Amino acid sequence: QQVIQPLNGDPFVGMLETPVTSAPIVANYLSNLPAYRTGVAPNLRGVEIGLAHGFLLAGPFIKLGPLRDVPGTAEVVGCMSAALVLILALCLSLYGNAAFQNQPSMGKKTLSGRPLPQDPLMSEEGWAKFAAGFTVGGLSGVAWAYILTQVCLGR
Amino acid sequence: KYFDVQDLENTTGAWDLYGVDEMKRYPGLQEEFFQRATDAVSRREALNGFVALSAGVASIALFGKGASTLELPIGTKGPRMEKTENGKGGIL
Amino acid sequence: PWKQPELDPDTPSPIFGGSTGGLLRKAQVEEFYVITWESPKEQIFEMPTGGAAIMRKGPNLLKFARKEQCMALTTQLRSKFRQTPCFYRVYADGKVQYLHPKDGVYPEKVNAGRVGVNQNMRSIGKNVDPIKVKFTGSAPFEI
Amino acid sequence: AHVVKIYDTCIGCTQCVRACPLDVLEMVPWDGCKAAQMASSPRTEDCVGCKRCETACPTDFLSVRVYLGNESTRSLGLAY
Amino acid sequence: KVKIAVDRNPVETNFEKWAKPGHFSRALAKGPNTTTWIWNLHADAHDFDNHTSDLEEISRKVFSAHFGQLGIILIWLSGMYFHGARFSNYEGWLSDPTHIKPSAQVVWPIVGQEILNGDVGGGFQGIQITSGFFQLWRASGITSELQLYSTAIGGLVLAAACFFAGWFHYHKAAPKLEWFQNVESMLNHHLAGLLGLGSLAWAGHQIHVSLPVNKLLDAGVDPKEIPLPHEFLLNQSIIADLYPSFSKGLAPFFTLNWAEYSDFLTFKGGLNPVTGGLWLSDTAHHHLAIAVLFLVAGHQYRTNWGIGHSIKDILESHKGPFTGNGHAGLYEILTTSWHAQLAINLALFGSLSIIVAHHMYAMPPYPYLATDYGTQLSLFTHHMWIGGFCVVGAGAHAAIFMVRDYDPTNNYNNLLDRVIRHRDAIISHLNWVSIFLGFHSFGLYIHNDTMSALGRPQDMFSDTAIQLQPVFAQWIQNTHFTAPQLTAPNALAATSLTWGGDVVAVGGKVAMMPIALGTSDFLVHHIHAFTIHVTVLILLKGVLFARSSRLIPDKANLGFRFPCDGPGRGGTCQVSAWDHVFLGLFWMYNSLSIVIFHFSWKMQSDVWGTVTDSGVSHITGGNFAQSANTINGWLRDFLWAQSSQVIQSYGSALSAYGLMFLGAHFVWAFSLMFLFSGRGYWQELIESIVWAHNKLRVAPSIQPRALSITQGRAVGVAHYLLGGIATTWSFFLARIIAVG
Amino acid sequence: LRVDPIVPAISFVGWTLPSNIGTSALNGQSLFGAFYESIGQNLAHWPTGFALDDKFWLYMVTWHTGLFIVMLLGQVGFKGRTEDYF
Amino acid sequence: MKDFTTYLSTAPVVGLGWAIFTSGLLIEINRFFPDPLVFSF
Ligand code: CLA
Ligand code: CLA
Ligand code: CLA
Ligand code: CLA
Ligand code: CLA
Ligand code: CLA
Ligand code: CLA
Ligand SMILES: CCCCCCCCCCCCCCCC(=O)OC[C@H](COP(=O)(O)OC[C@@H](O)CO)OC(=O)CCCCCCCCCCCCCCC
Ligand SMILES: CC1=C(C/C=C(\C)CCC[C@H](C)CCC[C@H](C)CCCC(C)C)C(=O)c2ccccc2C1=O
Ligand SMILES: CCCCCCCCCCCCCCCCCC=O
Ligand code: SF4
Ligand code: SF4
Repeated sequence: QQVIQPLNGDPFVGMLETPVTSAPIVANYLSNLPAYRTGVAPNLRGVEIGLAHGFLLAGPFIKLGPLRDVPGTAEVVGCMSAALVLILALCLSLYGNAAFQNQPSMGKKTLSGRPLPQDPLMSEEGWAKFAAGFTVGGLSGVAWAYILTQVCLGR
Repeated sequence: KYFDVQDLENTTGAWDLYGVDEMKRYPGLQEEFFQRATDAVSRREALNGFVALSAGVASIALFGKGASTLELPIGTKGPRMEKTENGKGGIL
Repeated sequence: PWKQPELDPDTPSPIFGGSTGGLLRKAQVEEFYVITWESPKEQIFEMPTGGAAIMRKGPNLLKFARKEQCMALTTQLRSKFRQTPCFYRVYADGKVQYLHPKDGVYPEKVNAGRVGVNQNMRSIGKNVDPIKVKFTGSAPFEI
Repeated sequence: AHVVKIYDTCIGCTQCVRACPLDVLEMVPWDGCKAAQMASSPRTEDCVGCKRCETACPTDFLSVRVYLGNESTRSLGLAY
Repeated sequence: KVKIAVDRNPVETNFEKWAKPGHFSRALAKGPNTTTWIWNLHADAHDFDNHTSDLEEISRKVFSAHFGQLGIILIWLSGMYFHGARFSNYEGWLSDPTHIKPSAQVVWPIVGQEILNGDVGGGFQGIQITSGFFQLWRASGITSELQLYSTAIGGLVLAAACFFAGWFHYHKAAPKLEWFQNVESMLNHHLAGLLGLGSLAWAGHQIHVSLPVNKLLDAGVDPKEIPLPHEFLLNQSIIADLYPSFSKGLAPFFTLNWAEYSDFLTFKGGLNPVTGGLWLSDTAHHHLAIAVLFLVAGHQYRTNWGIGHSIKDILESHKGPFTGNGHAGLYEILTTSWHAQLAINLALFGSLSIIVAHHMYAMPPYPYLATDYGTQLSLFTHHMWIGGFCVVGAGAHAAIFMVRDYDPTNNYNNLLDRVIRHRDAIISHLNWVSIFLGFHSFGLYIHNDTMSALGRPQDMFSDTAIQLQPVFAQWIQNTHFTAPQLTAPNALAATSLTWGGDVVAVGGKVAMMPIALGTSDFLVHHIHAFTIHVTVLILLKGVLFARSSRLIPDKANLGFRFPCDGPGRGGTCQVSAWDHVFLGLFWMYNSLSIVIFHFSWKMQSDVWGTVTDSGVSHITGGNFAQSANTINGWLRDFLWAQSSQVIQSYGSALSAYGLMFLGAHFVWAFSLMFLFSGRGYWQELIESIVWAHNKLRVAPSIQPRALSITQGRAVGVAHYLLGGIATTWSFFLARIIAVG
Repeated sequence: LRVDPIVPAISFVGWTLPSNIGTSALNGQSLFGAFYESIGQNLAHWPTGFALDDKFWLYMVTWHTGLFIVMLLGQVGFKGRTEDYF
Repeated sequence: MKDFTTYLSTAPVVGLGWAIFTSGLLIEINRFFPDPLVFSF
């Protein structure tokens, strides 16, 4: 009558099903998130991820900074976030051109885990596609944070 | 039964405990807006070239640091400066 | 032994709660090992990955990631319960390989059925110096 | 992996095969000692380099030597 | 079932075993072939588990060793009482506690050494002590030196009795394992008898003899005209004159009219304005309550009369859904292994020592103790170090138990098995918490350093610029201050003056002033939390991975104290549980040094000082809030601004502190030689020296080897801790004695 | 798994715990009622509620500890009836 | 008695006989004869 047990009836693996992971509220919520969605196209995945990140990478940068006390300059201090998401897109493309090397294809193991196919995000062109979507999404999210922070109304 | 030799793609741990497959997320034609928008940077050399040309923004950005009025180029202040450093000599 | 016992599935694995130290992404991408033995009764042994598990009667099969873990469980069962285990190495494709005991008697016996390898008929100290084996890629011991 | 060597000054006490924790060394028959057996090492690719065989060797100097070399996934003791 | 199982005359009493030095172990009986035999003889002298597997013999050995320790402590206590009786100035300090400094050690004039005999005042000269023995001897009435002489003689008699008891219980009447395994009887007698009767007897002493300190000594009466303690015990009129409730004579106690004893059983929240310590009547009422609590607590378990409880039943009746079985074999674990009990006892003992350190400076309980900054800082620092050493020892013995007395048969699905099952998750989470605390607690200091260096003081984490205030502690302080008005009506005031608003001062010097909290307090508190998490990470990893790790699967059979497992797998040096304790000891030192530094600087800059008519002036310039935000502030305003007394201490009375300061530095610098080098280098160097001795035929009969791999680590950590602790000791003592 | 035991009758303690909180009238008038009247002036987005407000934070924390400990004991005692845990 | 006198020949004969003798000799020399910086020649 314990809430903790192994996964698939085989306990010799490291992942032991604990309440946190087992939790249906956690299971369905994680699946709903834009990265775990496999059928949706990679460009689409990258845009959603980039929008959320580009928007959250502005506030902590515009409130605490070198020009956080200058009124109009403080709004203009959010550009750095754009430079940050630019550095993030560059390192993401660098990881894609090296993770799934041309020599190493699938990398083996089809993976069962209930009737469903391998995510195309792990391909060579799929990571570049994701890198694109993340770049447009981050640039657009930073621009939305800057536009919304001046017409937010009673912020 | 706990281990199989042929169907080893299910007995060792090769699973997806958080992924569902569906062809729908975003509304109709919204995806098309983002498809055309993300088509240009879709390639590796394309994005690396984008950020490489966008890297010149730091060079140009520093030149337009006049609005920022950074201590660097504003002045060093002639009135007060450390030209009297040390007590043995006026300058050195 | 007299014939390499082919590893077969559908063997009763020991009752054990879910551990945390074992079968990572290498156990699937590269290789992993599996130990089988025969138990005469119901006892509780200590796995080399965490807590304790019981010994299900009849055959027993366990899977690990390193050969040292299977060898550690092998010596524990041979010195604490007087058993005779044997483990295999399963590759990524699915090629099973017999590993211990290869000759099948035990690795500490003679059996007169194995040829010696990696032996130097000279004594240590009679090896030539580093200067002699230069650009030869070989070493004094290798020579 | 590491290179293990067994010299002729071996006495065949079978202690290194008992001290090896990865089943690398074995005992083959010989005709040069009182025990008429000499150690060997067929599974050199499984050598990890813990040097327990050298501590188990009773003769002076050691009849078995573990010369460390290149490292692989098996010789580095990686479980991931 | 609970009886007295004794086995008379089990070991003879002769000196035959004293001849052969190595006899407890079967390995050292062969004699000393190599110099390593001497070090093995000393390192295995107390490892009783390695002597035999007889639990009864092991239990008898530890029972006699306890009596030997008690005799040693009693001899030391008697020595302190005798020194205070003959070589001190207690009688002179008793008539002027605010002007004469304590001293209880006189040095003989051999090579120089007259300078150490410093003029402490009162027509006496000697070494100034910082132990607080004079304040303790003031708290329980003690006027002349005859009582201290009698206490020293009585303690020596009790020490001889304890040593005789140890010899008797190991050679003449040794108990049995069935006698030692009565944990219910032991808990019943330790809670009811030891603690309860000790509090009741001490309450009686404070009710009768602590009367001069609470009514005549504080009133300005000369200590010679004060009546002897037995006069207050025999004559009821002489005690009734001081406290009128004593005229009732045990009538309100038995007639349940306890309200009549309200004059000598007060509940006053504060300090005595004439002495600076707590009220003696409050401490007496406190001990009386504690005695009743423990006396009613010692009747929980069942021994021989049916009524009571069973510890095995209480443990086995606690099974939940998240822990499987839970507490299944905990009774069998705690009743058959000494290391498990030792780990639990050492953990709670060290934590208790830390509690003692905090509450002593917070609520000073001895008269004229708060105005003695030397003894205050000394007592706090000493109790903190003793507590930290004990917690590291607890982390050591838990791994010793897990390596030797852990049987994976009686623990199938209990808490111990589940904990060892998810050890990877535990260690990984503790690792992340450690890294997060380090970045967020040290990057703020480095950030303030860079912001101050770059000329931008408005961009640093300080009270003037961007701040971080500890609102939770500020709210708790406010709650404790306004608490005696709503949530403590019978209390006169707050239990301490740490959060109050009324500064008390005895003799012009501040006793206990309110303590404020700012951004620097937030920063140093996060520093403390970070170092505590790293120490618990190293110790807990060692305990959870001491059995068998995923890298080395046979670590249990390798033992507890082993060098490594060879140069395989890239290298496995210090993979043993003992090595984790060695690493832990280092981190405990790094944590407690910052704790005592924070205490000394905060007290010297915010509480201690001297009060005048135009305000109160602290010891330092009150620079705790404006100089603790930067790392350069510590090195400049603490170690460099202070320690000038230690530096300029030559030729003065406290000249030994400069020598101790430089000497401690050498020991710490000497530890690095043993800690960085290996063993093969020293073995080959020793070989060359052996050749030189062989050339002159002075080759030692016992061949001279180098130290072991674990011995070099042990020698290095011992020298390191000794050097660092003695450095901080000499600095603290010289600074607070020459200033406070 | 995937069915963590929750009964809709568990609210009986969090709903029967308050009557029990209103009982004590010796100090002020009630722990819970005092919590309600003191929180009553801090509901329309007021800056009040600083460390000086001993009637808001303290009553909130004390009342919450009582409510959470009784909800915990209620779930253990209710769901423990079927699992042979009296 | 033989065991006690042979016990007294291990560590006390070298750490408490010689140490006490040498320390007492140097201390009594520095006590009766005060502080010596030259051969007093
Ligand atoms: C003069 C009386 C006397 C005599 C003749 C013996 C004789 C013997 N005892 Mg015994 N014993 C005695 C008194 C005596 N004991 C007392 C008073 C106690 C209680 C503490 C014990 C408790 C005891 C135990 C538990 C054991 C013995 C054992 C033994 C036997 C061998 C151990 C040995 O060599 O002793 C050791 C010789 C010494 C000189 C030890 C001195 C250590 C002292 C006390 C420490 C002093 C602290 C030091 C000054 C601190 C400074 C250090 C610094 C770094 C801080 C031996 C036949 C052992 C045994 O029976 O073998 C199985 C055994 O385990 N005894
Ligand atoms: C923990 C250490 C620490 C911290 C907290 C800070 C903090 C800060 N520094 Mg700083 N600094 C540090 C160390 C640190 N520093 C060190 C060691 C150095 C020397 C190398 C410096 C040198 C330095 C300089 C030269 C400057 C600063 C500046 C600043 C300020 C703005 C910097 C910035 O880009 O905004 C923050 C940008 C971010 C991207 C922060 C990200 C926040 C993360 C994501 C946490 C929030 C989400 C969190 C994970 C919650 C989880 C959510 C859940 C759903 C998962 C800021 C308050 C600037 C300043 O002017 O100060 C006012 C500045 O010029 N620092
Ligand atoms: C302050 C720290 C310190 C000290 C004192 C030493 C001291 C020494 N090192 Mg060393 N070393 C150190 C740090 C230190 N090292 C560090 C950090 C390293 C890098 C890991 C090294 C690496 C190193 C190597 C590789 C070697 C040395 C060697 C030596 C010895 C040189 C011989 C000599 O100079 O005559 C003596 C100098 C002294 C300072 C003697 C100190 C003893 C005095 C007299 C105090 C005596 C104690 C007193 C009687 C009280 C005792 C009682 C007490 C136990 C309670 C010497 C003892 C060499 C050697 O072995 O020489 C043959 C050598 O091979 N060292
Ligand atoms: C109410 C009776 C009583 C009292 C007062 C004590 C007191 C004590 N016990 Mg004990 N115990 C008792 C009953 C009692 N015990 C019973 C019935 C059992 C059997 C289950 C045990 C089994 C037991 C064990 C196994 C151990 C103790 C130990 C201790 C000592 C702990 C030392 C300490 O922590 O600081 C306190 C120190 C003091 C208060 C100093 C006082 C010193 C005096 C001489 C103590 C005299 C009390 C004594 C029990 C009187 C009866 C003996 C009589 C024949 C002379 C302490 C003096 C530990 C020990 O042995 O330490 C030596 C320990 O290992 N006890
Ligand atoms: C736990 C320690 C303790 C002790 C030892 C005492 C002791 C004493 N208290 Mg007391 N007291 C205490 C705690 C204590 N108190 C506490 C906690 C409170 C509440 C705060 C009080 C409050 C209090 C009050 C109000 C009074 C006392 C008083 C007294 C004295 C007389 C009481 C009396 O006559 O009772 C009974 C005494 C006995 C029954 C005698 C014991 C039997 C003897 C020893 C037997 C020996 C006989 C033997 C078999 C043969 C003799 C040997 C011979 C042949 C050589 C007495 C000396 C009174 C006082 O002030 O005295 C002036 C009094 O007024 N106390
Ligand atoms: C209740 C206290 C307590 C008790 C009873 C024990 C008991 C034991 N411990 Mg232990 N331990 C403790 C606390 C305690 N420990 C604490 C507080 C720590 C943290 C420092 C440790 C850390 C520890 C470790 C790492 C180890 C033990 C080990 C052991 C076992 C054998 C020890 C031995 O052989 O003694 C030998 C006696 C000595 C070595 C003498 C000590 C000399 C010290 C190091 C010098 C200190 C210098 C001194 C303070 C100042 C001198 C200055 C100089 C000028 C003279 C033994 C059962 C060992 C074991 O293997 O367990 C099975 C083991 O390796 N303990
Ligand atoms: C000053 C020396 C020093 C330093 C800096 C560290 C630092 C660290 N030790 Mg360590 N250690 C030391 C000495 C030191 N140790 C010594 C002498 C010993 C022997 C006893 C040990 C023994 C020891 C053990 C046993 C362990 C550690 C661990 C750790 C890590 C814990 C991380 C953490 O929680 O805090 C935070 C980390 C830091 C604050 C590092 C400083 C980073 C600053 C803020 C720079 C910020 C980044 C900068 C802006 C970027 C630079 C830009 C550049 C690339 C251009 C940490 C990084 C533990 C560990 O591994 O972690 C879990 C561990 O278990 N240490
Ligand atoms: C202030 C202290 C630190 C604050 C943060 C602490 C969180 C970090 C560690 C949490 C790990 C979670 C894994 C739980 C492991 C676990 O689930 O154990 C199981 C336990 C329930 O077990 P059972 O009911 O089955 O146990 C019954 C029998 O085993 C009885 O022995 O659940 C809980 O522990 C509830 C407490 C959750 C965590 C509470 C924190 C405890 C710290 C002290 C109390 C703090 C209260 C608030 C004060 C501010
Ligand atoms: C120096 C050193 C040695 C050599 C250690 C030795 C030789 C021990 C020295 C012990 C001495 C001999 C003890 C006595 C000390 C003095 C003689 C005391 C002075 C007393 C005089 C008054 C006579 C190691 O063996 C070692 C091993 C592992 C890591 C580091 C090291 C290491 O650093
Ligand atoms: C160590 C063995 C001796 C143990 C008993 C010690 C008895 C000591 C009794 C007190 C002696 C005090 C003598 C003081 C003489 C000078 C008096 C002036 O203050
Ligand atoms: S080094 Fe270790 S693994 Fe290699 S042969 Fe020797 S004992 Fe075996
Ligand atoms: S331990 Fe040494 S002597 Fe013995 S069999 Fe092995 S190589 Fe030969």
